Amino acid sequence: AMTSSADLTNLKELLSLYKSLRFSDSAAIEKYNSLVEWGTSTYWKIGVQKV
Amino acid sequence: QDPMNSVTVSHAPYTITYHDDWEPVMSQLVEFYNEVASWLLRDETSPIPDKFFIQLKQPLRNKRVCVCGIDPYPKDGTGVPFESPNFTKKSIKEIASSISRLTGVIDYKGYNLNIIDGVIPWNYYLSCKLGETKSHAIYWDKISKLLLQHITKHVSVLYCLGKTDFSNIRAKLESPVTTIVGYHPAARDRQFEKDRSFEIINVLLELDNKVPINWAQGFIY
Repeated sequence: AMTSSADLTNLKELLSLYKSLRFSDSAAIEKYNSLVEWGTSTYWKIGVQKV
Repeated sequence: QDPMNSVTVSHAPYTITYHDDWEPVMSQLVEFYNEVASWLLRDETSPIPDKFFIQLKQPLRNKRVCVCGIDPYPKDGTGVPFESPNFTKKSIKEIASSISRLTGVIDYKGYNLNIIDGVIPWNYYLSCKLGETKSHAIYWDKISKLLLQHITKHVSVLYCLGKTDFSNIRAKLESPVTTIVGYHPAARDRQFEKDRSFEIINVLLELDNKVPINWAQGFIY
């Protein structure tokens, strides 16, 4: 959709998780990797990678 | 007239003046322009031929965002994409009220995407016959690809305004670049008003360890 509040919300959560990078369960690391995929796919290229 | 160079073409405007950052494409621009310009020049245009190329005076190496519309204002283009010197065009007014809403700035007399650090406002086609959007698509095409690809080597984020006009933008580029395709400011139902692109661009930038765009630099008082 690219352009809504919800895109903004997911991009902000991905940035936050990227800043700590400190994952304490499967959930979290999976949330991070799956946000990377969504971002990569929605905006073609983004600055962070899967971990 | 030192980081600025110029090259001679065979049709109006006859001279193209450009900043060093554009050098690698200039050779092909000249060849591409010479083959189509007479077709183009048959109509009166927005902007006038003397203004087609004035955005090539802009540095690219300090840019992190390209804000791109399909082509010039159908009337009164100045050669600077989105620019409306007397703050009269709708799109620029709408963009400015988004930025007002976003930044809390409420008294202002103007907004111009060309005075914002790290931003390059861009028109995908460099002209249109007066009064008629997209009328010069077929002439600009190879040039438009050449120039936008060059731009996208430098910027971290490409933001295109116009869902329909830009739905095939990826095909037009070689290498991936962060790409956002938002609503045109004239889109039905105040969709542009709900479009959070300006903020999304800045999160994207931080995710590429870049400095966010300070959108309020756009205002004119």
